[PDB]
Amino acid sequence: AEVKKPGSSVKVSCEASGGTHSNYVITWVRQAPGQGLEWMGGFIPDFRTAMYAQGFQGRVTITADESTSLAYMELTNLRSEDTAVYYCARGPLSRGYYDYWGPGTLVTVSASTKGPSVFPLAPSSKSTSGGTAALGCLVKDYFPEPVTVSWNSGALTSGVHTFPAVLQSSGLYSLSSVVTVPSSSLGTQTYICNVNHKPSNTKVDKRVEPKSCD
Amino acid sequence: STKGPSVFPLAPSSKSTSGGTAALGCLVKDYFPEPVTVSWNSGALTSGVHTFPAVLQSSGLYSLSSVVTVPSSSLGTQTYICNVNHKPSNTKVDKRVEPKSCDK
Amino acid sequence: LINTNGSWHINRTALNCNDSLHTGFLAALFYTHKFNASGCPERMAHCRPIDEFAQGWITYAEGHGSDQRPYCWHYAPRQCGTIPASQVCGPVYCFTPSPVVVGTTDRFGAPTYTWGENETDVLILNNTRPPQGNWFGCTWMNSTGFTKTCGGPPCNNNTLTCPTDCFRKHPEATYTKCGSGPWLTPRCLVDYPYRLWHYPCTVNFTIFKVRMYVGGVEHRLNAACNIGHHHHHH
Amino acid sequence: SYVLTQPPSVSVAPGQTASITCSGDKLGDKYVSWYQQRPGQSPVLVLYQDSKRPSGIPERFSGSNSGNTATLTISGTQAMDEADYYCQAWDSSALVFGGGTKLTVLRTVAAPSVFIFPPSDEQLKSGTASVVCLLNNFYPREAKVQWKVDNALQSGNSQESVTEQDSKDSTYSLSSTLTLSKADYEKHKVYACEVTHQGLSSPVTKSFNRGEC
Amino acid sequence: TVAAPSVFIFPPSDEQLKSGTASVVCLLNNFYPREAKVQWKVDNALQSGNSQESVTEQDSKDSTYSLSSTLTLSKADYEKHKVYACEVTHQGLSSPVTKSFNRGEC
Ligand SMILES: *[C@@H]1O[C@H](CO)[C@@H](O[C@@H]2O[C@H](CO)[C@@H](O[C@@H]3O[C@H](CO[C@@H]4O[C@H](CO)[C@@H](O)[C@H](O)[C@@H]4O)[C@@H](O)[C@H](O[C@@H]4O[C@H](CO)[C@@H](O)[C@H](O)[C@@H]4O)[C@@H]3O)[C@H](O)[C@H]2NC(C)=O)[C@H](O)[C@H]1NC(C)=O
Ligand SMILES: *[C@@H]1O[C@H](CO)[C@@H](O[C@@H]2O[C@H](CO)[C@@H](O[C@@H]3O[C@H](CO)[C@@H](O[C@@H]4O[C@H](CO)[C@@H](O)[C@H](O)[C@@H]4O)[C@H](O)[C@@H]3O)[C@H](O)[C@H]2NC(C)=O)[C@H](O)[C@H]1NC(C)=O
Ligand SMILES: *[C@@H]1O[C@H](CO)[C@@H](O[C@@H]2O[C@H](CO)[C@@H](O)[C@H](O)[C@H]2NC(C)=O)[C@H](O)[C@H]1NC(C)=O
Ligand SMILES: *[C@@H]1O[C@H](CO)[C@@H](O)[C@H](O)[C@H]1NC(C)=O
Ligand SMILES: *[C@@H]1O[C@H](CO)[C@@H](O)[C@H](O)[C@H]1NC(C)=O
Ligand SMILES: *[C@@H]1O[C@H](CO)[C@@H](O)[C@H](O)[C@H]1NC(C)=O
Repeated sequence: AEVKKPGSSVKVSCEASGGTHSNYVITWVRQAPGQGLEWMGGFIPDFRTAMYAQGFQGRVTITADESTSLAYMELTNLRSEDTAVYYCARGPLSRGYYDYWGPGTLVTVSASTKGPSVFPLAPSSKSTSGGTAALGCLVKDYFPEPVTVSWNSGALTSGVHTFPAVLQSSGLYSLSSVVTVPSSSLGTQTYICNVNHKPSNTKVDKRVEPKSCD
Repeated sequence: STKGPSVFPLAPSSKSTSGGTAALGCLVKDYFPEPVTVSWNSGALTSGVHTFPAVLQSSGLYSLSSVVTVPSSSLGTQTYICNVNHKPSNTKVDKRVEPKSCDK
Repeated sequence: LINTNGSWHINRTALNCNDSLHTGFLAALFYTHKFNASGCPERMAHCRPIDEFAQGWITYAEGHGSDQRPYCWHYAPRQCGTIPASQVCGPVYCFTPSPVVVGTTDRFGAPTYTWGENETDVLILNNTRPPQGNWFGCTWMNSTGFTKTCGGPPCNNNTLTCPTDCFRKHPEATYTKCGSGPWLTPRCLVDYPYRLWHYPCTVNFTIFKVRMYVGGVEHRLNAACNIGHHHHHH
Repeated sequence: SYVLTQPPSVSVAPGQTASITCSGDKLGDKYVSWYQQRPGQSPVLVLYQDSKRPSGIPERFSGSNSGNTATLTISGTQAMDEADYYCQAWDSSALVFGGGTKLTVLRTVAAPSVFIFPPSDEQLKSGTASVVCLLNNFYPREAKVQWKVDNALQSGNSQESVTEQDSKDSTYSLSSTLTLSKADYEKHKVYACEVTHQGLSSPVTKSFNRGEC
Repeated sequence: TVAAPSVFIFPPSDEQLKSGTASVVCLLNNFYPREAKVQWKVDNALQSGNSQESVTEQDSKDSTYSLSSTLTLSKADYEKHKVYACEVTHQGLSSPVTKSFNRGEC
């Protein structure tokens, strides 16, 4: 569904008593995909007092309106961990088993925004008959798309290969940039990746050189 | 274009004669648009009846098959009728799926 | 009116409860514990189970009793006419026997809508037998976190005060005549939605449907009764 | 902290009895509850207060709780009992849900029943011939059908249809139809359907000779 | 005009190790036939399910593709399994070819 911006707030609503006997207790349970059920809190229409779980003591607020006969929980400062399905259950008054689990509401958030991490790739220090060494730099853990990679102020573009970004399991992106160059030009020229990511104003340069070997 | 269905029998095996329950059916072909409804004798048979999803023919037409499994010994005296109803054409068609003569 | 039948009050209960004490009686409303998990038999061992060493030799005794918890059917509840609303936490159920709710009322009888917050609010409940009007007796939960009870007077080297039943220990004393609280028999309660919150040591009781005749009227009721260790039908 | 533990997964065959355990510290002093959840559906109560079952649940379900373990028992397990099961308890004014346990039932392999119906004379009069092959009551899904016309393999010019799975038996059906022109149909003698699929030692061929009877 | 791929393998950085994450990378340079396959075998033992692949498109005045394979290793996993190897299967090659390196950065 529509993705809520990080740091915002959401509301989950349920039917409630209109100002008379209820004979039920309401509760809220969140389920992350394939991670089981977690309780947040409960509410009693007869006694306006709520009951919050410990883990979410600081972000949940339960309040009900009797004219609309509707009780909702407000959750503030959502983070990447709070993407899940919310279930609203109504159980008997004093037996402590929840029945009639209502339709679930899905809520999704989009990670955060931060710059990339740049790393080099050591070229082969072993002599090659052909005379071709493949230097590379790897840009990973950035969000959102895209990033721009160049070599030596954009004056080197013969053989450059910028592979398309790939989605990581965590939720961020990875990308690589590789240049194949003559072997006899590894200790006489300076090779630098220039990575520019505007969404976070990140301009990072990194030299790439064969590692020290005796 | 509202082209009605064409029905053809799927007769049972020549003998296949054993406790080896036989099968028989009806093939509806060259109609548009979907769907049709297929009914057996008086629409009062539900055991061992299959009606496959309609397949798209080569020339933008359709085809579908209905097949029912039947004990062999019942073919001697009992009879089976396929009924196909197509609403766009408002056409109901009936056919008798008899066992082949198998003589020459 | 002052009372309300049909199992529907509106909001006029007394919403005055306490939070300083750490007992968490209010927090104990979502769930109830098992019979042996809450140490009931310590609190259930102070009253005599079946036959209370008596034979007999109709009159009413005022006496008094104001101290011990009303958790088993032995009691001598006193007469309560009016109670300040600053002490009540939750509905005040009074038994016709059929459960009935009384809400906060002003001194002169004017209904008040303040959720029991205003100081002057009181509850008028002049405990009286239905044959003369009103209800046998009734129950609620005090703000500090303990159950209370009240009702009519018990009737007529050992002793026996009968607030209810005592069929064989009296010339056929019945609930319609001597019943004070929600105790229909030594092991039966007048079930109502908040019964498990005022008597949390009757959780194991089974459900039952009953018919009763009081005076010249009939009441259809649902009661709670455990497995009595002699007999089902009498 | 209070935490409840359950086995991660349990596998049983149809008609057998399955047991799921929810464990804890002195759990026997609590009123446990059981929820059943199907993929993408809101969980439903299946047992409350150990052994008290609500209305609408079949008598197969049963439960018990003692010592440090609560056992949910299912008898006559069938394909509609594969799901996630969760154990609920109360402690220290806080709710605790046990780790979900996924119950899955191992299905068995069923050999297909295969038939070949030749074309009808009435259709043959219209210039188009159809030869149909039926594979019904088989499992698993992956089965392959190959047509043969006088030892000639057929590629294309064939339509394949498969129905939805049956809940009770967990079996599929498959119709494979071959369409030919009249002249082509009468330009050959022997027709054959060939089936290769699990549960068959060797591929099975059902053939006939047209123009005989 | 089938062209055999050129295979390279790059060790992890001297920087990521401080971040508690290792990332081995294996590169397949220009090769026309699209079909290909890489197989990570570390300490003569194969893995699957923890590697990802990226592919570009042939240049304008050319017809060859390029492919990269990234294998992610959790913290402390790179500390063992002395030997590492990338294996590639393809046409043109006489036999599948493996490029290997020792974790000692010899
Ligand atoms: C605490 O005190 C009382 C305890 O007695 C609590 O409960 C009483 O319960 C009443 C019944 O629900 C409540 O007043 C009701 O408000 C409803 C709201 O519904 C809408 O009303 C507005 C009117 O502008 C419109 O949107 C629609 O008409 C909706 O119906 C009413 O429906 C209900 O009865 C209505 O009366 C008028 C007709 O004269 C219309 O609104 C409608 O046709 C319907 O028949 C009634 O008005 C209220 O909670 C309370 N009673 C009153 C009189 O306030 C309260 O919750 C607590 N607070 C107060 C101040 O009582
Ligand atoms: C209703 O809420 C009220 C307050 O809002 C609570 O009421 C009772 O408060 C008293 C405190 O005094 C206490 O019960 C009685 O206390 C008596 C002394 O005040 C005790 O009697 C005698 O006291 C002697 C000196 O202390 C001592 O020798 C001995 O203790 C002797 O018994 C006696 O202990 C009484 O219990 C309670 O805190 C409370 N009464 C209870 C719990 O029965 C209370 O929360 C609610 N009312 C109830 C429950 O009746
Ligand atoms: C209902 O409640 C009480 C029951 O007696 C009566 O109120 C009494 O009012 C007198 C007047 O000063 C007080 O001194 C008493 O303390 C009160 N009695 C109590 C608290 O028990 C009230 O009159 C009763 N209603 C009647 C008699 O109709
Ligand atoms: C109920 O407890 C509170 C503390 O939670 C304390 O102030 C007092 O004992 C009671 N309430 C008030 C308002 O005094
Ligand atoms: C409740 O049941 C038994 C039998 O009355 C009692 O002795 C004990 O306190 C509780 N539980 C167990 C398991 O004994
Ligand atoms: C509260 O009761 C007092 C005494 O009757 C008086 O101030 C008024 O009636 C009420 N005030 C409010 C604000 O409820």
